[PDB]
Order: sequence, then structure tokens, then C-alpha cells
Amino acid sequence: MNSDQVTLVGQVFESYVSEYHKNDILLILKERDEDAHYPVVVNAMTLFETNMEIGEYFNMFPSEVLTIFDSALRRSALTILQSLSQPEAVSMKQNLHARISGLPVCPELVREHIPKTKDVGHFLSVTGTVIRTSLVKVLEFERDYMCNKCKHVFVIKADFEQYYTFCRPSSCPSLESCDSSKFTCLSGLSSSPTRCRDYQEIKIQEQVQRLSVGSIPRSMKVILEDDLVDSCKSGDDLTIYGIVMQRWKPFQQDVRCEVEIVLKANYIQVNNEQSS
Amino acid sequence: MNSDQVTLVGQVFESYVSEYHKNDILLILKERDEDAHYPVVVNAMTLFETNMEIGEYFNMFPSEVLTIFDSALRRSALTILQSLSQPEAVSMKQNLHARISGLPVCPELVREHIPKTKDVGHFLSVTGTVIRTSLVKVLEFERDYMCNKCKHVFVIKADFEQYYTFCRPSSCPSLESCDSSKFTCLSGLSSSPTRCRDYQEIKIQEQVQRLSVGSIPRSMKVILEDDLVDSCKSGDDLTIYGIVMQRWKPFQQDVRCEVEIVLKANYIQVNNEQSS
Amino acid sequence: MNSDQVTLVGQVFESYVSEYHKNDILLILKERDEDAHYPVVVNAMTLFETNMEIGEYFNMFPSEVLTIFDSALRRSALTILQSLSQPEAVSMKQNLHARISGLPVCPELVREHIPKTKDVGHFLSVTGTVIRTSLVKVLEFERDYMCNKCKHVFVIKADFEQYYTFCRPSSCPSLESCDSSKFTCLSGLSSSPTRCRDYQEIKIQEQVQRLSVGSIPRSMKVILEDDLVDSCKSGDDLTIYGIVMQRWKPFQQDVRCEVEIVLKANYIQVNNEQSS
Amino acid sequence: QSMQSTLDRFIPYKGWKLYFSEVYSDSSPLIEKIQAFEKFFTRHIDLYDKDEIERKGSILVDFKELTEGGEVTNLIPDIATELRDAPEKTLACMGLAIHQVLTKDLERHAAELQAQEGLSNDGETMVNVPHIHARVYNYEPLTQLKNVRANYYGKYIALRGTVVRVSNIKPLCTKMAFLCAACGEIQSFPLPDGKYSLPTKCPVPVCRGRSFTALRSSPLTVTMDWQSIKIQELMSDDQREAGRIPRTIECELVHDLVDSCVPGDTVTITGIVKVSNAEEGSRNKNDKCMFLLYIEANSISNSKGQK
Amino acid sequence: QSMQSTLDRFIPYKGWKLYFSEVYSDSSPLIEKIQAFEKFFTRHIDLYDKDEIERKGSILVDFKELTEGGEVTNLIPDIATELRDAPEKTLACMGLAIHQVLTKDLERHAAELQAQEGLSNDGETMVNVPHIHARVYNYEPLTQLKNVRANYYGKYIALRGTVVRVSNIKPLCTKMAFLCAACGEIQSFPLPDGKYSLPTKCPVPVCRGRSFTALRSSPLTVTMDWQSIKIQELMSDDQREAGRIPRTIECELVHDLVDSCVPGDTVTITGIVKVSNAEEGSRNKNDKCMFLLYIEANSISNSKGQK
Amino acid sequence: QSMQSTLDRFIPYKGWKLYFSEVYSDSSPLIEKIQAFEKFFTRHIDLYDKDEIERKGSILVDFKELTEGGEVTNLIPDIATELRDAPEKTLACMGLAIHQVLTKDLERHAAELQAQEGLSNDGETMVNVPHIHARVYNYEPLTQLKNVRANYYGKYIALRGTVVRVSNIKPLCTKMAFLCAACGEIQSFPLPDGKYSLPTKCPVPVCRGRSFTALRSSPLTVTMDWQSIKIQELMSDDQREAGRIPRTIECELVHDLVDSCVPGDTVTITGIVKVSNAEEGSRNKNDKCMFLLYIEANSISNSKGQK
Repeated sequence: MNSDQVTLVGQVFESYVSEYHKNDILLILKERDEDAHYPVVVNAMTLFETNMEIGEYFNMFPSEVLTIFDSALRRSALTILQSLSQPEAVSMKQNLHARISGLPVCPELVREHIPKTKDVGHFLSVTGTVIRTSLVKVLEFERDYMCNKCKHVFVIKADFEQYYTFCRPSSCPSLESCDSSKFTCLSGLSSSPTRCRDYQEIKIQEQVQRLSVGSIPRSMKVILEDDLVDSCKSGDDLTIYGIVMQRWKPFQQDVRCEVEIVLKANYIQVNNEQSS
Repeated sequence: MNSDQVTLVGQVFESYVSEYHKNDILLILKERDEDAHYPVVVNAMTLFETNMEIGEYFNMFPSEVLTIFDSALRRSALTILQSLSQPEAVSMKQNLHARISGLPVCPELVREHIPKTKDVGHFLSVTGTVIRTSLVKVLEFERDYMCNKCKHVFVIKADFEQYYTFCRPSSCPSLESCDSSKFTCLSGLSSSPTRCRDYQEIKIQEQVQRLSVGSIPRSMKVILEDDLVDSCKSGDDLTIYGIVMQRWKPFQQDVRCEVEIVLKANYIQVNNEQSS
Repeated sequence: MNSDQVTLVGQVFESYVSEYHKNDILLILKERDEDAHYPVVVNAMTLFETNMEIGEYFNMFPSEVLTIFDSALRRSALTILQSLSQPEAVSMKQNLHARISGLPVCPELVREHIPKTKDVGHFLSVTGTVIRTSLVKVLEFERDYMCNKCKHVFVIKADFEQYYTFCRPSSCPSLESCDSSKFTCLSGLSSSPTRCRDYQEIKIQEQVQRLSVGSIPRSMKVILEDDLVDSCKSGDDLTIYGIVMQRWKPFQQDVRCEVEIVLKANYIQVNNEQSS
Repeated sequence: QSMQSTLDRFIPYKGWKLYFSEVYSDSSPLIEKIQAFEKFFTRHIDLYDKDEIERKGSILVDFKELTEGGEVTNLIPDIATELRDAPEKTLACMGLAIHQVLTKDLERHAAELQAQEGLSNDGETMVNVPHIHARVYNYEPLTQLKNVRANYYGKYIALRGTVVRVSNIKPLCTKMAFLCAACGEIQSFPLPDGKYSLPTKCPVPVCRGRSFTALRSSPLTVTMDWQSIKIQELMSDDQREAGRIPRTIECELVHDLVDSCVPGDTVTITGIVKVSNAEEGSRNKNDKCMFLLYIEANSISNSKGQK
Repeated sequence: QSMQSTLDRFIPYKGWKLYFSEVYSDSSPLIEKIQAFEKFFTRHIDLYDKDEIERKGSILVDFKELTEGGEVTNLIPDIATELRDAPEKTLACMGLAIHQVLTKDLERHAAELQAQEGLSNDGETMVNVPHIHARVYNYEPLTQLKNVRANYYGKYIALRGTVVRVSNIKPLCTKMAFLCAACGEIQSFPLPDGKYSLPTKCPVPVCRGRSFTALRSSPLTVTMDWQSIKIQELMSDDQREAGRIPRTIECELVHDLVDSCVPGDTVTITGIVKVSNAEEGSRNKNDKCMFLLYIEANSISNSKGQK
Repeated sequence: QSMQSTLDRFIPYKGWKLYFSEVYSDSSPLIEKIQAFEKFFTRHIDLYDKDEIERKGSILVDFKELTEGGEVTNLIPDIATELRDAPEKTLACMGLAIHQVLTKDLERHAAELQAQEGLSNDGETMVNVPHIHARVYNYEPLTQLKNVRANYYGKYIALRGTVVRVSNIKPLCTKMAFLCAACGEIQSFPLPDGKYSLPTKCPVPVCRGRSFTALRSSPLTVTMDWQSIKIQELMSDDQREAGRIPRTIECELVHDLVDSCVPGDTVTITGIVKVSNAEEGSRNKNDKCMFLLYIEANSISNSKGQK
């Protein structure tokens, strides 16, 4: 993908998020922790209305659109940082997140039941009561890798393999191919909040009130990213907006290939809270 | 088993078949499916009376003698085919197996107790009530492992002694020394119905009455094959006419190797059914 | 761990054992079996009283002093062997073991609580209640290793604190040492009763009176060697006097070493039977 | 027809190469049979609906009706024997017949609809046909589960049974995107029965590189939902001795078949019996091979009595 | 032959290599022991019934009988001491010696039948003798299970206990026939403690190739019925220390010994304790050694059976 | 020259090596901060007890008292910002200043003794006080368990928690003696974390050997008692909804702090939060490894213990 259009999407998003930002923007200087990363919630329907192109792009490439949205959020904060009533009062956050709420409902888009293989790789909305939630955990969302011979710093985001594992890069970032078994990390060198971002895992049981009692109850893993962790409450109806994606176990030669449908959540909204 | 003698044993069986099995041959003509496994029932004592040599030979090498009987059965079928006005009307089965019945009682020939390793390779008749019947599986009698360079090995039999599993050989299977890096099993990709054979294990258990009170009855797995499979049902006492065999777990260097006693059953006749 | 200090301490130890424990040495020699290591009990406070310096050396470096203690009992046993009129009545003993009891009261010397790492490597008295007794197992404390290249026979003990695991040394300890890529050892090839020694594991936790109110009891592994094994009973309180040596699983790079303070059971007393 | 586009067009079935490795030949026996099936399929216009075939990638044919038709009888003296003798081949050929009709029909429909707009709406027309599997039901020759044997294996069979249990749907990778390291190109590579396999060399003549990387992220991999149902012979006192254990045979269900029948309901299951590896010792296929008979079920029909 | 005037005179068994892995040595103490055991056995042969011994493949002998027989005591001053120091050697010596007495008895059988009935062969008759192994029961020391320790390992001991458990008979391959790939000759290799092992060098002198083929099917392979019995010391509750379970030591039966054991019955088992196989020290090199003692039964004597 | 004199001239303290691995430089600002902290410590020398600090291996210094003292304020406007931004450097700096002050007080006492009478020491105590970790209590920012997150890690914070349970104390290798195999030279290598690490660099700059051997037996290896405790978020009905899930953080209690906490007793914990790799990490071994939040309590004040 050229991504020129996606970058344009980020610029449209910045204008779209300007209204959200002022409420979100205020108190950043006030906030004690600059290190703390703060989510900004933007309505999916609102993005769709602001620009059809951005909404359609989000449907087509959710992960790419979201990363662009996060970069746009950072850019918008920079603009807010530029103007402040008091220099000391203003709070600047390096990391900002885009969380989507009120996503448009289409039968493919929102499925109570387990997403199919055709559905995999696409954004999905799941209504279910979470059977179990694992404890808040941390993951190296971004890991710096430096080949010792190459001596240049390059970072790769972890792929969606079971445990969200990453693979060490074959070549050095600065115009050369250099491979090191040991890759130096910013976090290894000095404590870095940015390198380690919290991750959570929960399993959601789809609503038991299916059209058919006979059809099997299904449980789907939901992955929480960054600030999203610990938002969900176990045993409660939860509305999850997320990109359903393949989870792949390492393939074994001449062993039946297994892949799994696992949702990575863009945002978590509590269905039980909406009901109550 | 002298070769000239083998033809003679077959000839003796053939003459015996003509008087004894005119009805069996009529039954064989009635079933038109050659591939389906079919049994011709021969009373051992009468045949033994016709040829003294055949009786002795059967005791020492039951498997070899059964093979001779089967070869004679094919020859008998063609002569019957010629005798019948229409060769087409009479049907001859490739899967025709002589079934030994009414063995003269001998300690080796009929042994009530569960068979032992010493008795391996000798025909035995044991009335058996089966505690556990395993589900039917199909394991190829012969596998077409082919050494590509040699071009000489086809339909090599799976080794019963090694737990009824063929072992792929790094050395060329054929005598000619033309080893190939690639060995292809035609059976593994696609198995011919003839190539594969039905495989089942039934845990024949000693009758309580035969054993001393307060002593556990011994249980041994019994191989059930072809037509005989599924005739036996768990909890039913049926005489098993069979030749004892040894099944070996794959050997591991520097650890104990396990050999398991087993009986391949030539004929199954249920005593309970006979009692009626 | 001065060489002069250990030599001086050893002479004093020999004199002390002769003056007080000569009868005990004779009793240990008397039993017909000589294969088991035999306990020789010594009293710490009196040793400190007789010579102030040696007691301090024992506090400063107990493990080295323990080897000297053991050598002193063995040398004293040899003098006793020369003294005894009848070799048959009082048998020569293949091996001996050393027990130290009655440590002079000091906060460091006797602690109800489990030994801290700060005082690891120092003899101390602990009071514990046995929760778990492992079944007796045969372990060769000393494992013969033979340099195939240099053809020299040497004995290398299974390393204590490596969870009793022997380590191959490619270069032989002896001056005539040739690095051996492959080690051929007769001791490795065949297990030997002399090489093996009795091994049991005792888990000892603080007694209810002993533990601080509102604090969980702490359990430390106790390694019992030879005669010490089987003396203990599960559910029986024990007073254990021993040097504490931290025991660790062999570590791997970037893997936390699981190391637990383990008290070698130099002396075992039954607290439940006798408080002292 | 050297060009790939031209060859696909010349060949009656455009997507057949993907479905089947085998190459159709005039000499080959299978092709006349697909022609017979096609004539039968066209005659039964009611039986086949193009949308229905597109939606489920399959067609269901009553075997009795199929045998009854004169054209197949002309091609093979007994259609039933051939189905038993070569179930896979007959199924592939039958599947080809529906698929050829689908490709031609879709293309014709598109051409008719877009003729007014332009030459096919001034754009390339791509069939995008679903994988086509022929499903044959109401098979006239019927074999009871006890009857099924090694000789029966490799031949189409019809059985009546109750489904004991249904497995949760599991994605199984029918195809795997594969990038040769030297080529730098990802190609979908067929995985037999959704079982992982690696291409020995890059398919293209220019690149012979052995190394291959399976790219899950790449769109080329195809994943198909897989379900397993266990089928047990119905126990009737007249049919079998009371308490005789019903033989239980696993059914591999993929595509349309997944979630076909609610468990605990007796159904007529028609399929070609297949063999699968239950275990190989402890991951040692060459030393130890264990094969368990199971019947792949092309079509599951509700039992007539249950209906 | 050229090497020896009599095959028997040089080597006690004519087929010495197959029966005994060890080669004959004039200097070795074991051959003298064999002669002493043989002399005792010849004196006890009249009491023994040859036909029964031949079917059994083993002969039960009291340790008390062994001690009373003069020749064994003369040749080795203490049979018991010899048994503890070299349990395997003494047991093997006993087995070969009885087998030799049996081979001689078989030669005698041929001679007596030839004398009784005129024979065309009149001598020159092959005599077939099954392998016979001596069984020793009622070994004098009768050590208690608690006494057994690391020192006890490697010493033949008698254990007084009640078996509480039995195992189903498992054939154990005492000898596995091995044919080297490059050589026609096939020789059975004794498996140490019934544990699979491969000889580094082929037994045949002409070809020393390492590669071997295991001929389980061949009659040359020897399989011996094997049983396992868990035996625990039985003591009165007052007699035993309170709160400790009675020690249980695994014991095993071979050949005719198997199936003479019933659970819950007191049986004294005499034999050599061995370090446990398949334990972490044995399984992994450079690992902590944890071992247990398992004792074979040379002989089975049941106190409960005797009653 | 030895350079000992130059080292003394550039930094009065010679205990810097114990406090930090880094070779010290005059340019670094920590020495100026040390002077400021030490000046406050000189004012507080009467309040402090030299003997108590030496035996404790730690100093209890109020966060507030440091802030009020003028010299420290002049060098750094607020100690709290330095403490969060670089908790380790500040802790070492405060401890070093205490070491310098303590050593100076002792040197002064020795000098006074020398003046009263001739002294072997003659001033110059060379006490070589063991490393002191400054414990700062009453830190103004308060962070709850719910508040704590990955962003918080690397910042000194004050945490209030209730101990669910105390796990058994396990030694943690603060330092490990390491002997270069070629050199034969042992250098204590501080293990960066509990995970085992090897230093390729030799102690001697001139001769360098990569191969190194772990030497736990040697005195250079230092093991520090570590208590693993899990602290739940303090639960109060007024503070939070009843039945809320507790947020539990595992905690490290090294050195003096080991066993200070009592299970079930609320303890105010002031400590650096350091993320800890889960020992299991990714279940399948992977380049990526899983992480769990951990805290090390630099200062423990027991709210239950002292009310």
C-alpha cells in the first residue's frame, strides 16, 4: 500500500479529533505523570460521518488506520502543546491512543456468534459475557533491536502469533544486512516505560441466548492493548470492538495446520453497564 | 515345507475340497464379491485323515499350511469354474481363506489357558470371553514403499512383529544395491483396498471357571482379521482358533524393550453360539 | 581459611575427640557394617572453651573446618584401631561422618528462624518440624570420571549445590592431563555401591511455638547423607545443627537461578523426642 | 493456448487446476463422465441453482435419480459400480461438471448483463469460483457399519447413523501462502487435507530455491472451517444383537458440511471412506504407523423416519 | 575338531557362544565353579526327572541343597559369600552347569534308546536340549527390607516379604537375534537385564560392521516370559515402628517362575538387587542420580503356597 | 603512581565501587550532590548513630528532612524529582554521602584518640563501611496498586499495600564471582538481575579473555536475601466498591528489608517499580518473553507495626 491516502486519513482525523482533544487535551500539563499513556475515545460513527473515506479505510485496514490515528493523536497533542494558558500547567503525553466507540452495525460487522474463517482478518463486534479474565500483564510491545556489528537502532512491533511473539530482524536498519543473536534494547540499557506496554488476555463467551439452544456455546479470546488492560470486569456482559485476526501456532511439518480466531480489541465498552 | 511337497499338500487339499466342499463352493459361487473376504470352512480331522503328512505339517507351521490351503482353494475354484456350465455364473474369490475347524484335541492344538511365548508359531484353540473390544482400525497388510533408484520394491508387507508397523528402510529394500534418497509409499498417499487389511484387538480373557478361585484370569489381546472381525462380541465366550504371535514395541537403546503376547486368529467359532 | 589455622584447629580437634568421644569412636567402629558413614558427635561449646581461637575459626569458616573435623575423626579412629586388641570385635570403618552439637548460645549461632543468606556458609542451629520425607534413593556422592585421552583414573564428586549433579571435566585434574573430547568412564558405565550413598530429602518448617504469631512457617530443604537418612520421621520435630549451603539448579544465561538456602544436616536431633 | 489466461479459457473449467492436481485428457476416462454429468445437470435445471452452488461451493445429487438418468448409464454400464470403484475420481469428475457449468454460467451471465454497459462493463471478468465438491446423497447401495471393511475403504458407501458429538469449528489451512526466500514471491501452496506441507522448490522454472517461508499475514493462504462428527450405527434389536456396540466412525466436515447436523439426531450420512493417522508412535511416522478408518461425508441428509 | 579333541572338553557347552556371552577361560574361577555346580547337579540328577526339567526350562534348587552338596562347598568355601560378591557369575555358572548335565543326560537318552531298540543310526544322533537355568530358593541370609541400603546394592540377598501385587506376563527378550547388514551370519545378543543394547562390533569374525538388523521374527531370537511382583515386608503393627509404611521392593519373575505368584500371598524371593532403570540418573547423563533397588528372583518359594 | 592518591583527591569517598559498577569521573554531577547531602548529614550527624547505620547497612532518612536542609536544596531544587527520574543514582548518591559522613566522623574520632594518646590508627580509620542503601520514608507522591502501571515503572514511588502472603525467602545473587578461564582471575560481577549473566570482559584491562566460569563458592559471590510478597490493593468499603478484584503486585525485599513486612499487616512501601520477566515467559520458547509488574521496596515502613 502506498499509504499516501492513509496519511491523508490521519490529517482528516486530526481535524476530526480537534474537538475531542480539547477536553482530552486539558489537564495533560495538569496530569502528574507525563509517562502515563492516555486513551482518547473517538466515535467510530463520528469518524464515518466526518469522512466516508476514513471510515471505509478503517473497515478495510483497521490496524493501519488505528496506527495512523494514534500518530495523528500525537500530532494533535503537539498542536495543543504549542498553545497553552500556562507553560507549567500544560501536560504533554508522548503516547496517545485511539479508541473506537459506537461502531456502525452491519451483520458482518457485528456478530454475537463465533467469527468464521471468512470473517477472520476483519473488524468484528462481539456481544458476550466474559467467562474469565487473566491478570494485568505487561508485554514488550516495542522492542529496540541493535545489531552489535551494525550499531544502528531498529525497532519492530510484535506480530500476532500466540503470546504476541516477535521475531528478531534479519538485517540492520541503516542500509545494510547485519544479524545479531543478541539485539540491544533501549529497555535493557535503561528503564523505558515506552518499550513495555501492558497487555491483557480475556476469554469471552458469546451470549447464551442464541437463536438455537442446540448450537454450541463459543468462547473467543480477546486481547487488550496498552491502556485498555483491566477495564473489563469478569462475569459481566461486555461489548467488544476489535479486529478479529488469525492466531497462529508454530507450524509443524506434516502435522495438521492449526490457526485460531482471536480478537484484538480496539476498545472495550461494558455491555452490562449499558444495560444498567 | 518342501516345494514339491507343497504342491502335493495342495493336491491333497484339492481332492478333499471336491468331496467336502461342494456345498462351500456353491456358497462361494453365490457370493459375487471377490474383494470381500470370504471363508471356506474345512474340518481339520477329516482332512488330516486324508493326508497324514498334512496333519503333521499343520502343527509345525500353521501359517505356511494355511497359505498352501489358500493356493489350493484358488485352484479348486478354477476347476469348479470349468466344471460349471457357465464359468461366468460361478464366482471365484481372491480373498478365499481356509478356516480350520474341528481340530483333533492335542495339548498344543487345543490349549485352554491364555497362550504363551513358548507357544508362538503353533496353532492353538482357546475358548475366550473377551472383556474389552477395541474399535476397528484399518492398517495396511502391505505398503507400497518404493525405493526410487532400485525400482524393485512394491507391496512390502507391514511387519507384524514390530507392532504391526512397517519400518521405512534407509538401506534399499531390494537385494540390488541402488539406494535412493527419496522413498515413496504409494499406500500412504492412497491405499488400495487389497493393500489394506482390517485390524482389531480383542482382550480375550480366561474363563473364571478354568482358573483357580482367588486367582486373576489372564487377559491377552487377540488379532481379529478379515471376515472374522466383529463376529466376536464383548462378554461372549467364543473358541478362538489361532496361531500365537509376538508384537514388539519399538526398541530404544539403553532402556528395556517391551514384547507383548498376541494371537492372530485363523478361525472364529463361538462356543456360546454352538451351545445355543 | 588459612592453612595454618586449619592445621592448628585440626590438632585441637583430634585432642578434643580423643578426650571426650573416644568411647563413641569405639562404638562406631564396633558395628559389623562399615559401609555406612558413621556418626561421630562433638560438642561445640566445650571446644570453644578449651581453645578460644579454634572456636572462632570454626565460626569463620565452618565448611573447611568440617573437612578438618572429619579428617580428625578418621585419624583418631586410626589411632583407636591401632589401640584395640581385636580387629574382628571392633571393625575397621570404611567411612565416617561428623556431627556437631551444643553450639554456644549466640544470636547468630542459634536461630529459631530459617537461616538467612547473610549467614549462609555458617554453622547454625535451627529448630524445625518435618512435613515431608522423601523415599530413600541411591545416589553416588562420588562419581568416577576417566580421561580417555590421558588414561588416568580420577574421582570427581557429584557437585553438591548443583542439585547433586556431576560435571564432566574434559581436562584431567592430574598433572598428566590431556583434554578428552569423549570421556570413557568405567564408573559412568557401571553403577557402584561404594560410589552411591544414601540420599533422602527432609522438608523442615518452623514449629508453631517457633514461628512468629501471624507469620507463615518457612521450610528449608535438608539434605541427609548416609546414616542421616531414615533416622527422621515425617511429623516429628527435629533440631538440626548444620552449615547452610545454598543449593541451586544449574543456571542458564538470562534465566533466574532457583537457589534455596539448604541446611546440610550435619547433626540431627529429634526435637519431638527431646527438647534439647 | 500458451498464455495462462488463454489456457484457462480454452479449458472448460477455469479453476479446476487449483482444485485438482490431475490434468484432464481426452484419453482419460474421467472426462467423458463429467460430460455425462453435465448433460444430466443441465437436464435437471431445477436441481442446480447457480446461486446455490456459488454460495456453498457444492451441489447435492440424489444417487437414485442420478443412476436413473440414461446419459450416465450410456457412459458407464453401472454408474454405481464406478462410484464404489473410484469414489475420489468420480467425485472429482462430478465436481468438475458442476464447476464447468458454474464457470460458463457465471461468465455468460456477466456477459449478458454487462453487454449493454460495454465489453463486460469495459473490464476484466473474473469467475472467482468457490472450491467445488460434488456431494452425492441417497446412495442406493447401502452398507451397514459392521460391513464396512478394508475392502470397502476406497469405495463410496452409504450408512445410516446417529451423530454422537460435534466438534467446535477449527480453522484448518487448506492453502498456505509460501514465500521462497530466493524468489521473494508468495504463492498459495495446497496443503493436503489441511496438513502442513512445504514446497521442495519454487514452482516457477527460474527459481529452484528450497527455502520456503509460510506467510500467515499474506492473503494467499486459505483457511477453511473444519468440524468433526462421530457417527454410530443405529442400534436396533432386529438389526443387531442387543447390546452390540455401534461402530463409531469419525466424519471430516469442511466447507458447507460444517455444522451440518445437530448431535443426538439420527441422520443418513453418505461419504467416501478415508483413512487418517490416529497416531505415529511418538512422532515417528516411518517407524510406526497407525491408521484409523473414518468416513469423510460428502452429504448428510436427515433420516427419513426422523423427517 | 582341530582345536579340541572333544567339543565338550574344551567348552562345557558345544554351542558355547550362543549360550554364554563370556568366552571360556581356563584361568577363570567361573569355570571351576561350573564344574562344582555340575558335580552337585549330577548327584542330584537321579532325583530330578529329566522330562519335567526339559519342559520347564529351569530347575528349582534349594540353597540348603547347594550348601549340603559337597563339591560346591569344597571348590568355593562359602556359596553365600560368592553369591553376594558375584551374583550374576554364580547364577550363570549354576545355569550352565545344569544345562550341561542335561545335555549329558540327553546323550545318555540316545544311548539307552539305541541299546533298547536296534537303530539304523545306532549312535550319531543329534540331541536337542532346551536351555536350563538353575533356580535358587531359601537363600540363608533372609535380610529384611529395611536393612537394604546403598551398600546392599550389588549383593545377592534373600528378601522376606508378602507380595501384594502382580503384573500381567510380558514376554521379555532375553536374547535378540542380530544380523549385521554386510554379513550372512546372525547371532543372538543377550540383552543386559532385559534392556535393549546394540553390540558395537558384529559377532562374526569376518565382518565387524556395526549396523544390525533385529530379527524378532527369527527363531534365533529368544523371548522369556517375565512377570513383576511388588513385594512388601510384612510385620505386626507393634513390631514395626509406628507411623511408617512397610517398605515395598519391586521383584521380578522369569521363565517358569512366572505365574506362580498370587497377590496377598507371602512369597520369599531370592536374587540380586539392581539399580533401577528408567530413573533420572540412568536416563540422563550428568543428572542427579536417584535409584531404587529391584531384585530378580532366581527362584520362587511361596510360604503361603507351601502352607 | 598507584593512583589511589588521585582517586582520593577527586572523590573523598572510596566506597563508590561498592555502590556502583561504573568507574567514577569528577565531571559527573553526583559528587556535587553527594557534598550537599553529606553537608545535611553532618548537621544531622548528632541525630544519626554511626554504629546503627553500620550494622543496619541502611539509613532511615526522611524525604522531608532532606528537602528542608539547605545545602541539598541549593544543589538540587527538590530531592523528589531526582528520586523518581533516577531512583537508583540518587539512592546510591545519598548512601555514598552517608558513607562519607560516617567515615569522616569515625576518622575524626580516631584523630581525637590519636591526640589524647598515640594511636596505631593515628586517624585514618579506613572503616570501609558496607554499602548503605538510603531508605527514604514519607515520600510525598502516593501511588496505589490500581494506579501503578508500566509507565510508573522506573520511578521511585510510595506504595500502600496489604500483604496477602509471604513466600519463602529465596537467595538472590546480587553479585557473582567470575573467573576467566584463561586468565585465572576472579572478578565479582554484579548480576544485573536475578537472571544469570556472564561477563565477557576480563577484570584486567591488559589481558582479556572472553571465556568465564561461574564461581558461587568464592566469597566474592554475594547472595542477598529476597522475600517475595504479594501486596493487594488495600481494600476499604468506603474507598472502593465491596467485592472489587484486588490488584496484586509481587514485591522484592532485598538486604535489610527482608522479612520486615508481616503477612496480613498493612505496610507502607516506598520503592522503585521494576518490570520483571515472567520465568515462564512465552510458553513456547520465543525471542519475545512475557513480563509481569514487580516492585522493589527501597524503604519499608509498617503502618500496622508502627501506628
